[PDB]
Amino acid sequence: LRLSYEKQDTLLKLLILSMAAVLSFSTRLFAVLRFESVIHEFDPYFNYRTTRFLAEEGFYKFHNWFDDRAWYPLGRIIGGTIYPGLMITSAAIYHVLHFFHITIDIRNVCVFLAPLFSSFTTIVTYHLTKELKDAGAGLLAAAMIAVVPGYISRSVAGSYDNEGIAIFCMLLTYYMWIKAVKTGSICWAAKCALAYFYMVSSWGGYVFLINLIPLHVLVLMLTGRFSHRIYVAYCTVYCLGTILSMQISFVGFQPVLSSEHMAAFGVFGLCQIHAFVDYLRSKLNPQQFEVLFKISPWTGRFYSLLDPSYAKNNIPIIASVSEHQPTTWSSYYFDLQLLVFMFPVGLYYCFSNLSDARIFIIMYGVTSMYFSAVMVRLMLVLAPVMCILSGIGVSQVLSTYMKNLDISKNEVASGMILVMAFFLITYTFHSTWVTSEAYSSPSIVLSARIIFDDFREAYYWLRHNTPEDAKVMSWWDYGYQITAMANRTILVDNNTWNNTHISRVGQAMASTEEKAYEIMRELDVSYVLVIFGGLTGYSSDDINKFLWMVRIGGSTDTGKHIKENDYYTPTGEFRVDREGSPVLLNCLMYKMCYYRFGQVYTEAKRPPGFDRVRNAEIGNKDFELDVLEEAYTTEHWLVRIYKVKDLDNRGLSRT
Amino acid sequence: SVVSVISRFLEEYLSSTPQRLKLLDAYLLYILLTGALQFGYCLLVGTFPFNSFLSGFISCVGSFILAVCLRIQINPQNKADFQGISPERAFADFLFASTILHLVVMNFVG
Amino acid sequence: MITDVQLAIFANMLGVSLFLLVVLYHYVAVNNP
Amino acid sequence: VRLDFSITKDPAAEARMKVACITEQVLTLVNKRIGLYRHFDETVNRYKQSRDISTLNSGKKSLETEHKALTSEIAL
Amino acid sequence: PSAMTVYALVVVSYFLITGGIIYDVIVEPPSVGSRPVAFLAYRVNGQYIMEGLASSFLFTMGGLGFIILDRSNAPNIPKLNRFLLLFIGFVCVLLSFFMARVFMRMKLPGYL
Amino acid sequence: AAMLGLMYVYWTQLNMFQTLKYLAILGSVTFLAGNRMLAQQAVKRT
Ligand SMILES: CC(=O)N[C@H]1[C@H](O[C@H]2[C@H](O)[C@@H](NC(C)=O)[C@@H](OP(=O)(O)OP(=O)(O)OC/C=C(\C)CC/C=C(/C)CC/C=C(/C)CC/C=C(/C)CC/C=C(/C)CC/C=C(/C)CC/C=C(/C)CCC=C(C)C)O[C@@H]2CO)O[C@H](CO)[C@@H](O[C@@H]2O[C@H](CO[C@H]3O[C@H](CO[C@H]4O[C@H](CO)[C@@H](O)[C@H](O)[C@@H]4O)[C@@H](O)[C@H](O)[C@@H]3O)[C@@H](O)[C@H](O[C@H]3O[C@H](CO)[C@@H](O)[C@H](O)[C@@H]3O[C@H]3O[C@H](CO)[C@@H](O)[C@H](O)[C@@H]3O[C@H]3O[C@H](CO)[C@@H](O)[C@H](O[C@H]4O[C@H](CO)[C@@H](O)[C@H](O[C@H]5O[C@H](CO)[C@@H](O)[C@H](O)[C@H]5O[C@H]5O[C@H](CO)[C@@H](O)[C@H](O)[C@H]5O)[C@H]4O)[C@@H]3O)[C@@H]2O)[C@@H]1O
Ligand SMILES: CCCCCCCCCCCCCC(=O)O[C@H](COC(=O)CCCCCCCCCC)COP(=O)(O)OCC[N+](C)(C)C
Ligand SMILES: CCCCCCCCCCCCCC(=O)O[C@H](COC(=O)CCCCCCCCCC)COP(=O)(O)OCC[N+](C)(C)C
Ligand SMILES: *[C@@H]1O[C@H](CO)[C@@H](O[C@@H]2O[C@H](CO)[C@@H](O)[C@H](O)[C@H]2NC(C)=O)[C@H](O)[C@H]1NC(C)=O
Ligand SMILES: Cc1cnc(NC(=O)c2cc(S(=O)(=O)N(C)C)ccc2N2CCCC2)s1
Ligand SMILES: [Mn+2]
Repeated sequence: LRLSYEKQDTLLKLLILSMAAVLSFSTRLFAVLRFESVIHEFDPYFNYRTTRFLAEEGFYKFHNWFDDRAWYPLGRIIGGTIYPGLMITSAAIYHVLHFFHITIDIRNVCVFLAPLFSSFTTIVTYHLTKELKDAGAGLLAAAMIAVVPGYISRSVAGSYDNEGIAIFCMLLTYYMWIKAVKTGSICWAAKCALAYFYMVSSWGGYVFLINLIPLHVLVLMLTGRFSHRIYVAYCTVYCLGTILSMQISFVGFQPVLSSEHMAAFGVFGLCQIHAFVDYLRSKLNPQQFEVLFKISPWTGRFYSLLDPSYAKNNIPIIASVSEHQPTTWSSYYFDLQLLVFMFPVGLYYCFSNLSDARIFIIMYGVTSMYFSAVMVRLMLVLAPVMCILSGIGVSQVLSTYMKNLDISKNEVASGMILVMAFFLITYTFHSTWVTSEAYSSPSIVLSARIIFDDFREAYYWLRHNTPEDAKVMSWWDYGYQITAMANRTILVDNNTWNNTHISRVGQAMASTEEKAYEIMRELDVSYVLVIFGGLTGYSSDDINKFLWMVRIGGSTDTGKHIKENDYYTPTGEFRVDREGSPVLLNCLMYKMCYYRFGQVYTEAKRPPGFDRVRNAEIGNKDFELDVLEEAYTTEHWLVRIYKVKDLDNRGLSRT
Repeated sequence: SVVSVISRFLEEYLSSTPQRLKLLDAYLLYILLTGALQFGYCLLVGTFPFNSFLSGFISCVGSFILAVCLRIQINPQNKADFQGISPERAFADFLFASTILHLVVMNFVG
Repeated sequence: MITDVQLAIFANMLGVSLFLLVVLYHYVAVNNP
Repeated sequence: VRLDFSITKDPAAEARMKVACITEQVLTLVNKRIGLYRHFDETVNRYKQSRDISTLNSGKKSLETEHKALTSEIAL
Repeated sequence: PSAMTVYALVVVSYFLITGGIIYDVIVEPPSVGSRPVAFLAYRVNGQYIMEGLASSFLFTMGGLGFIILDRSNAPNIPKLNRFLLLFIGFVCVLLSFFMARVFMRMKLPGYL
Repeated sequence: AAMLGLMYVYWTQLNMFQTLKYLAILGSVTFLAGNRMLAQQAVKRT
């Protein structure tokens, strides 16, 4: 009342912003209230085990670092193969607290760093949208960003992966570029180069930034809107950004001799070839001017995003992961509700008033949408831009219907604000439900309250009851955990940087017992860890993914007898019952995944030796492993650890 | 046959251009020449140390581009696209960008 | 600690209040003198 | 806040600031004057005034109006 | 040129993409129910062609409705035409936002 | 001039953790003096 318009306005903007921030930080906090604060899934177990070694030992003792506890015979270098972004933002955030005598743990400032960086995303989004248009349509973006279900899936409290901290860097870089294009100041461009540098060091998806920018300038150059502002900004950002990007040891000399970063360069030369021509035309006349008138190819990984079928045909490892398939009508709406509708309206409102800044948002939305269409995992990029577009659209509708009200036809004018409020509420509800029920489930804690924590008990056993120089060999999926929890030297890791060693391990499985033993001697493997999952109903059994093992071991020069369409039955169906193919019933994988199993009564009224996951009886009821004596089998038979026997003493053929 | 126009253009650019702006062009030519020499020596011998030549060449392309940016902003004629960017706030910005560029060049070179 | 249900209810209430407040802010914005 | 860190000083920008500050002083003075005059008229003219307190209130209101006129002349 | 003639193309591509055309082409799903049931039982991302194109069309309507609404507000429009245009926009908005929700519930029983 | 000299003293001897602090100090001194001189110049130009 008595408060002036200024004070009221700013106190409302501040209130709403603070509330949005708290909302975002307190909605990705479900996996912690239910189960204790522990990092989850296959990747966050490596980033953690690296940030920890970078905390105690100074940065200079981590830039170069040879980890001889992964790919045992080979050994992988962690110093120059990983983007050191997350580890230096977490080490710094931990060191500052220690300097302030907070003395927090390194496993507690490393779990709550995704939600914290999803509380700074809100502010950056609010500004990135307070630039394209009025503050009025900026807040409406922040709150929607706070509770966007697709983004929340990759940034819950416990997912220490460079994917909930990458979006923040992308937004900051875009805000810097938008400011540079809007104003043209050298300083702003610089402050963008720096953001790109802090983004090329944390997220492997920085090719987007050196491919949307050239696209943006090309469009701002084909329609005839290329002024000196864009020229100055682009050139400065290019130079500084590329030189900064080359610093990182992992990137090396990629920006200058690769076909992924050839866009920026081409647009640079076509920028000059344009500015100079304009200058010449200004100082000349039509008549005289008329008179005068090694590089590597597209790497398969990034090429798979263009051709959506290249993966299936050629790369037999990128198609394995579930989250590598095209998105359906049931993923877009499930993760983004009411945003999908808002996207066309936001586009239309942009296309209505083209400007230097907007022609960038439209390009980003058009590209990101297609990239999300090809692969479900890319939904990271899509949700923020869609949210920004949604913010620019609902607000416009509200603004259009906010002036018609007599206080500021009346019934029709209200009908819109009321419908919009109802849609916003429905969106908040659906977002909370999606975060709660589904996108929040601990990976290593199979639960139905009954808790199955075998994935931890077996690793702890390994870590405590094996010689300090074991060689636990398991599928590349579990490499990150075994080295962070079991603390052994797993033969294959999750980076899959050698497609012959992994093929080797594949061959060692789904083969005759002899061949397997022979392959399990060159690498000096001792223990063997297979995730049975049959007795508990686990969906992702080792047998379930055993097709990938047979299809990635028989695709190299070393082994070809393992050809597919041989483990199948005459009718080509993968049945693991008594009528299955004889070779299948004899491979090392199955032989070590159903050993002394055709006796347990898994179900009330079923044949003794039943399998819950495949709903079929076992074929090889009783057999004795020749080389693999048993060593441990967890209470629920969820993870079985065997141990390769040594060469026979008397030199007999067996064992 | 096409030299008359070139000479006329140069003459024009030697009367219609204010001082304290030609000097910028001279320094720009200097950078363009040091870059040309660098590239020529690279072609003549090839590159054993790649990061050495690459960062002893960017350290010139970046400077050249910063100089051109300063000439653009300083130019009074081009004071419609840039609003509120006084010449002093352009020179200081150029100095800051140059400092970053040189620091990174020093870090990258051997 | 805090029951999951409690946190969900708090999230719902906060989100609804934040959206109503955003609408109110749009009304105040248009009404500028 | 106490650090200017500005290379170029523009007169119109500072003029707007000063005019807004003056308009704030004036609005506060008008609000205070209306509150005072109304309170004096309500607390001194209930049933008996004797033309003594009313004269003092009129003098105070004239002084306030004179100060507001001086501030308006200064801003003009 | 013709800046709008581009927004039309973009909207058409958006309709084709949000109907999972990439999924259809990559992994051909039979557009049939095994009495035919259009929607898949429980898979979060399992698209039959009928579930896809039909769901997408709804989103496109859920966008054109708003565009029609905002366009109607333009002044100097006869009341007879304005009323019809606003009616169409409201019907498209409400109908798309309810049909999509019902479709989602049907595809994934236990929703909300 | 000292800032540029440092750009050479960080080549031979120093590491990226001592050069940065020195720059953080010399640059600040350069910035404050520069700003003052630039303001004076701007006033004189008008
Ligand atoms: C499956 C697969 O693949 N995988 C993979 C993996 O993966 C992974 C990953 O990684 C991970 N990650 C991490 C981080 O970890 C994960 O990931 P994730 O999950 O995913 O996560 P993230 O990432 O984060 O996230 C993700 C997300 C996503 C991404 C998202 C996305 C989104 C988006 C959006 C995207 C986008 C897309 C796109 C496409 C874009 C687009 C856009 C748009 C818009 C569209 C549009 C379009 C367009 C185009 C546009 C257009 C536009 C326009 C405008 C138009 C245009 C216009 C125009 C005009 C144009 C123009 C034109 C022109 C210009 C023409 O996870 C995953 C999984 O798990 O990874 C891995 C890695 O690790 C990988 O692996 C790798 O690989 C590689 C390659 O490969 C190779 O190989 C192959 C095969 O074969 C072979 O191999 C095998 C096996 O191995 C065998 O067996 C066989 O036999 C054979 O042999 C081949 O083929 C190829 O070729 C290749 O070769 C490799 O390499 C690697 O390896 C490596 O590594 C390993 C481990 O690490 C190791 O072990 C090994 O050994 C190796 O190592 C190496 O390397 C390293 C690094 O690399 C290092 O460190 C080491 O040491 C070594 O090194 C060495 O060697 C090398 C060889 O190469 C060399 O090179 C080096 O050297 C270098 O370096 C160094 C350092 O480093 C240096 O030193 C040097 O330098 C030096 O020397 C030189 C000589 O010359 C000189 O020069 C210089 O100077 C020196 O320097 C020195 O020195 C001086 C005195 O002297 C001083 O001064 C200074 O200082 C110093 O420095 C250099 O050179 C050495 O030697 C592996 O393996 C896998 O694969
Ligand atoms: C999902 C994939 C679907 C593919 C769809 C591709 C569309 C994505 C490109 C988005 C770019 C939007 C920018 C844009 O459209 O600019 C508009 C319209 O003017 C033009 O832009 C004309 C050129 C349009 C294409 C320019 C880039 C082409 C592809 C980029 C490499 C500006 O037009 P104006 O120049 O403002 O209007 C003038 C028209 N007169 C009649 C007056 C002459
Ligand atoms: C927001 C922007 C900042 C984001 C920070 C993100 C962290 C990324 C750092 C990744 C490290 C890349 C590799 C690297 O830094 O090189 C290290 C030197 O190591 C370092 O110095 C790391 C310093 C990290 C902070 C740098 C601030 C960047 C400001 C640019 C002016 C090696 O340098 P030195 O080992 O010191 O060189 C020794 C020999 N010389 C003669 C060459 C001096
Ligand atoms: C994981 O196992 C390794 C192998 O023993 C442990 O590394 C040893 O750590 C102790 C620290 O008390 C050192 O004194 C030894 O020298 C290390 N071993 C070797 C071979 O160098 C490591 O500590 C274990 N990780 C834990 C316990 O967290
Ligand atoms: C089995 C796997 C699971 N996850 C994996 N990692 C990638 O697939 C991947 C990695 C990079 S990268 O930047 O790390 N590159 C190594 C420099 C880029 C793109 C990538 N994919 C995005 C779409 C197709 C390729 S492999
Ligand atoms: Mn990751």
